[PDB]
Amino acid sequence: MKLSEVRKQLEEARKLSPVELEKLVREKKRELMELRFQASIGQLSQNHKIRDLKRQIARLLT
Amino acid sequence: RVKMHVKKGDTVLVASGKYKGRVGKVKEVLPKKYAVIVEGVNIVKKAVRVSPKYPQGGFIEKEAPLHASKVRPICPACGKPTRVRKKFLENGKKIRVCAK
Amino acid sequence: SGKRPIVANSIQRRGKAKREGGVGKKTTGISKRRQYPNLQKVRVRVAGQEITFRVAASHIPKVYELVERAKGLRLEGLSPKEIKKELL
Amino acid sequence: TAYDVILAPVLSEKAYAGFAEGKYTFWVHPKATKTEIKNAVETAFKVKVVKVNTLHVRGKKKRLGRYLGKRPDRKKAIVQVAPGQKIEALEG
RNA sequence: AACCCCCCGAAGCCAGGGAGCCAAGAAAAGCCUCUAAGCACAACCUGCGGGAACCCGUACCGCAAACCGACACAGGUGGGCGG
RNA sequence: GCCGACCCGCGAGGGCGGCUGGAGGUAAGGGAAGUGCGAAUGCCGGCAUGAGUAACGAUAAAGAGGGUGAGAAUCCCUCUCGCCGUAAGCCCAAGGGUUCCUACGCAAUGGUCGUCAGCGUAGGGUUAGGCGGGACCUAAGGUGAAGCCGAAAGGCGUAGCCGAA
RNA sequence: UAGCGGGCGUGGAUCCCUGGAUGUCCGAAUGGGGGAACCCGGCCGGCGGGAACGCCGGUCACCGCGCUUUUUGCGCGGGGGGAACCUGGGGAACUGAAACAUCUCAGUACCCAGAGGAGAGGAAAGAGAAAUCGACUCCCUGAGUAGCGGCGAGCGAAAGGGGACCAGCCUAAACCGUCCGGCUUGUCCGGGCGGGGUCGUGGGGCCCUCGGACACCGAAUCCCCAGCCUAGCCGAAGCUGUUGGGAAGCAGCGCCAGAGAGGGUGAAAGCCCCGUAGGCGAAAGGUGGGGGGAUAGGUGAGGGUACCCGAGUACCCCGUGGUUCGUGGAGCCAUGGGGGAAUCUGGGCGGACCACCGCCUAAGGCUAAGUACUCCGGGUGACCGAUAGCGCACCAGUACCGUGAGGGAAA
Ligand SMILES: [Mg+2]
Ligand SMILES: [Mg+2]
Ligand SMILES: [Mg+2]
Ligand SMILES: [Mg+2]
Ligand SMILES: [Mg+2]
Ligand SMILES: [Mg+2]
Ligand SMILES: [Mg+2]
Ligand SMILES: [Mg+2]
Ligand SMILES: [Mg+2]
Ligand SMILES: [Mg+2]
Ligand SMILES: [Mg+2]
Ligand SMILES: [Mg+2]
Ligand SMILES: [Mg+2]
Ligand SMILES: [Mg+2]
Ligand SMILES: [Mg+2]
Ligand SMILES: [Mg+2]
Ligand SMILES: [Mg+2]
Ligand SMILES: [Mg+2]
Ligand SMILES: [Mg+2]
Ligand SMILES: [Mg+2]
Ligand SMILES: [Mg+2]
Ligand SMILES: [Mg+2]
Ligand SMILES: [Mg+2]
Ligand SMILES: [Mg+2]
Ligand SMILES: [Mg+2]
Ligand SMILES: [Mg+2]
Ligand SMILES: [Mg+2]
Ligand SMILES: [Mg+2]
Ligand SMILES: [Mg+2]
Ligand SMILES: [Mg+2]
Ligand SMILES: [Mg+2]
Ligand SMILES: [Mg+2]
Ligand SMILES: [Mg+2]
Ligand SMILES: [Mg+2]
Ligand SMILES: [Mg+2]
Ligand SMILES: [Mg+2]
Ligand SMILES: [Mg+2]
Ligand SMILES: [Mg+2]
Repeated sequence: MKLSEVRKQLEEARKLSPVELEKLVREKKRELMELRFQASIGQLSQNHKIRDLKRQIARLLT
Repeated sequence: RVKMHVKKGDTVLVASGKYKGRVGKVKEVLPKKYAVIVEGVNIVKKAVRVSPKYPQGGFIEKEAPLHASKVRPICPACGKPTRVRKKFLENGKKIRVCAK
Repeated sequence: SGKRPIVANSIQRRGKAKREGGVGKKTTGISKRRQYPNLQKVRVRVAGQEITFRVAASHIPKVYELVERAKGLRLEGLSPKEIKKELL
Repeated sequence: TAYDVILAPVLSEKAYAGFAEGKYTFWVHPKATKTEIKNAVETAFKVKVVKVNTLHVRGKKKRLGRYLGKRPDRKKAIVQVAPGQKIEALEG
């Protein structure tokens, strides 16, 4: 159901839109890196966070 | 698609074989193999476990899957086929001659 | 080649050598043979610049006749090949 | 896009010994100029790099059953941070 | 730790050295110089400073069990060092 | 499918009885064919014979003690011996492309053995402004603006471009 | 595709159908190079301290036609692929003739260029003997006839009749207006555009007369819709005994059927599951004269004038191809070479030629359907059942074999 959630947040991401788009994506991009960064070391990774964060970036980019 | 079939997760009778006539709630339904888990067919697994983690696994005689055709739904009256009636809005399913 | 107002691709056809009398009998000996169109180069002034033509001998006057049509046209400024195109 | 260049920290005693020095190293996107690496890691760790070196690593060939296999290719990258700073994240 | 004398000596170096002979022994850029267009508050030469300086290959075999000969084949394979 | 001394038929065959086997089979009477194999130096696969035979791939060469180990002529170490030394050593190129290194391991690969390996599973390892190649040039040659030619496909071809140990 | 590990779903996911977004590098590959998936740039703008460096987005190949007066630019198109089918340009040999050379194989194989769901052909300068038929394409038949032929081997029509389908059109010229530039300056030559015009009972142009307008014809183009494909939904009728590891077998008593085709369920089921009969369904995308509507275009008479009716063409000769036609008495359709007219008192043809009788209007273009094929989807089978059947039921054009075209398993 998280779809209907984040979606509206994006038209809401229209304070600054293209600007906050890049801003927000750059942030989630960092978080993604921070994720697999800790994921490779093992003792800081669960799983579902990645694919959710990935596809998260996707729709944001859309 | 179309993989859908008879009943889901609820009360169901079994006219299979080794557990004919029996009844129980269907706790699981795997559509891929077209079979459901009830409480009838339960065989003893001797194996300790496939995965080394958790030393003890169990000589458990847990529930074995069962072909989804030998099982039949049920209601106030015992054992009935399945008709369907589009509600005043949605799409519920009535039994042989009664509701749900 | 043969491309020009003529448009005559050279075609091949049989060239049979025969032996006979004509009013007694007749026999043969066959082979293929390519026939080329008699065609000649045709240089001509035409407005500014000069201009040639890899044209056939049949339609030689057709070029000069067309050169006349060209008078009723407006053309100038470096147009070697382009003239040919706009030249019908 | 700039965190996409840095892939993940290389885990080797050879990589670790670099930590003792001012040389942190890690995996990188295959097509990636040492210069763009500089700028990528520079703005990704709040540090200032001085000298970058790079390697290609032909992915070794594994197999399963009667089926041949080929691991993906990767790009090592070793950066020399300015003399007087560190990556607490890489330290770990 | 000594690490200094004497001797032989290259086909290598100074290298475009020289001599002789007849069969008469590459090309283009880097580089030096000359002027055109243009510009001459530029541009270019030199000196010092700061700054910048990428893409690919670097493992290993390599006269051979890793290359060419269906083979861990008495076969084949170019360049340098060879006390 | 395996066996039968039994019954029927001249015969090709059919019928019955036991054993196996685990799921299809198709009377009487008619129809249609990819319709019967012992041979083709027939095609495919399987298994025999020679036969425990010839051969284990350079006549440079081995012996011993210790260790590891389920098990050592063959793996590790020490000692003694022998062989190459314009090579049988060493560096580079081509080609080959992970065979390099390190753990665990021996069914097959190794012409025997194997605890070993160039083998299997896994991890790790190749760092360049100055070495080599490219953001340099040109050679044969390839290419190809213009230009020429050829039924079509295409072929010549100056400048330029590509092209190096 | 289980397992380690971590999640989503009635706030309706996973899946299926439609549209959209992203879409690295190669490849027609197209900024330049190149040993395909690599290497190097110019121009604008952004990023990092960012001038050297690097990255990101946009852009720059060539050829054709119209615009651009010029140069330069702007726009439209082309390029490449496709199993078989289709047209055009080229085009074998084995083999047959029991040899072989003309012939045959065959205009086949192959090469090449082009076309699209088709292609080609097509509204008579036709056929051919009926004072007849009436574009083209395909199926019967005509017919193994007519003929052809070292009259050997062999090759092989057409008219006509019967069917499918049905369709008919635009332009060139005479003549009027117009715009442009050229000159020997004219009442003109030519080019571009518009009007006019399209015929074989010959048609058109110009002038005169008719009253010559309302309707009549009506798309092959356009618009809406039916219907159809691209997901799906509903869907009658059974329960206990009995043998067994397992009922659907055997038994007893019932039921449905516009559904007793087939598949599955532990074995042999109309009534257990999936279905079948019958009947439902589309927001979106694709198709669609099947229906309706609009638009293009099109329609008459008589007399005179004799202006026009498609050129290196008709026609003739030399060389040849096509046709059933191999030089034969050799026409007809096409045409490499040479000569070379005319515009309806014109010109071709009806198998050399002449005459008479008669058919038809060349040298400009377009036209659906009936027809061919099957990469793709579906249905069916006196079709195979793993040495069969596609080479491949299985991660096969793979392993393996070749420098390379290419060859190519087993399972
Ligand atoms: Mg002439
Ligand atoms: Mg490098
Ligand atoms: Mg020497
Ligand atoms: Mg001499
Ligand atoms: Mg000067
Ligand atoms: Mg090295
Ligand atoms: Mg050897
Ligand atoms: Mg050996
Ligand atoms: Mg040698
Ligand atoms: Mg020496
Ligand atoms: Mg013997
Ligand atoms: Mg012996
Ligand atoms: Mg022992
Ligand atoms: Mg072994
Ligand atoms: Mg062995
Ligand atoms: Mg051992
Ligand atoms: Mg040259
Ligand atoms: Mg060339
Ligand atoms: Mg040249
Ligand atoms: Mg060059
Ligand atoms: Mg060089
Ligand atoms: Mg998976
Ligand atoms: Mg202008
Ligand atoms: Mg012959
Ligand atoms: Mg002969
Ligand atoms: Mg023939
Ligand atoms: Mg058509
Ligand atoms: Mg038909
Ligand atoms: Mg016929
Ligand atoms: Mg025939
Ligand atoms: Mg007109
Ligand atoms: Mg009109
Ligand atoms: Mg003839
Ligand atoms: Mg002619
Ligand atoms: Mg006409
Ligand atoms: Mg057509
Ligand atoms: Mg069968
Ligand atoms: Mg090979």
